[PDB]
Amino acid sequence: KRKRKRKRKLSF
Amino acid sequence: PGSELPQMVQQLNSPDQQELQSALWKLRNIASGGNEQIQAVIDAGALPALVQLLSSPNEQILSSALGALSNIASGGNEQIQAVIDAGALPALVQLLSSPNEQILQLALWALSNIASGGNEQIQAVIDAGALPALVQLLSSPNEQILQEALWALSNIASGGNEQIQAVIDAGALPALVQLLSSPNEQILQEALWALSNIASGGNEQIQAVIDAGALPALVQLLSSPNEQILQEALWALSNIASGGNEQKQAVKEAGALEKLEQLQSHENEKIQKEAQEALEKLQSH
Repeated sequence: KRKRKRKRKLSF
Repeated sequence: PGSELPQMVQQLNSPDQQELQSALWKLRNIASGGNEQIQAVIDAGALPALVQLLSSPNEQILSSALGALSNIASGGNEQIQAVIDAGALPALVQLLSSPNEQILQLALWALSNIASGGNEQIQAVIDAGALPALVQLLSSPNEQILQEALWALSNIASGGNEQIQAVIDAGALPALVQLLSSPNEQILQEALWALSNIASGGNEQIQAVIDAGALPALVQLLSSPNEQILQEALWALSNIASGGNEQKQAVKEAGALEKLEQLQSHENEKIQKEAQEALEKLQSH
């Protein structure tokens, strides 16, 4: 497997 | 109106709470878009005031500022670097010890987004002393805080071998291996995510995963009914099988060949191909 990054945006 | 962004940044110095909350919502709103929107917020000079609001004693003001910084940190690497150059990291690390779970969750969101950037941005998180606080939060009774700490540690483990080794040197592996025993399946999935990213490094980082005793649990998770957990354990094991012959030998000595050859007859075509490729990597030399 590759290295997996994760970004998250907030909706509040 | 582009003129509204400097006025929004100006309202960040407002003595009134609802003016402050309204400007923070607009900034958090704009940073919910693409990099072009985040760049307009940064170019308006919002980062210095946002970093100062991290010292606010008001719970609601601190949350809104953290959410705005979190969304800005979801942009490009040079925009994440602007968050770093504004001095946000020392405050975020301090906020990792806050008894307020809402504040602690938002601080973990911002740090995770910063750790989603390049190796230069991940190393700044390491150099600010985030790792031992993140590792300590793996002992939290709060399952939500536990997930956020796993998200942050996984993104740090997504950088180069130096950043992965820093996660290992901070003593994260024993806590990750113990989390493989979690009955909570979404926590168990995040722990496999972190272990897979760590096992994606060089032979030194792969051997550290083996030395922590992760292989017996990974092999057992190959029989999991949850196909997401099954795949994540399969991905972590196949990363370990990518190492040298000493690394492949430990995988075989853990009994993975029997389960891997069984998984070639799994009802999921995707799992069949991953089990087939893991057996390929296990051929020595």
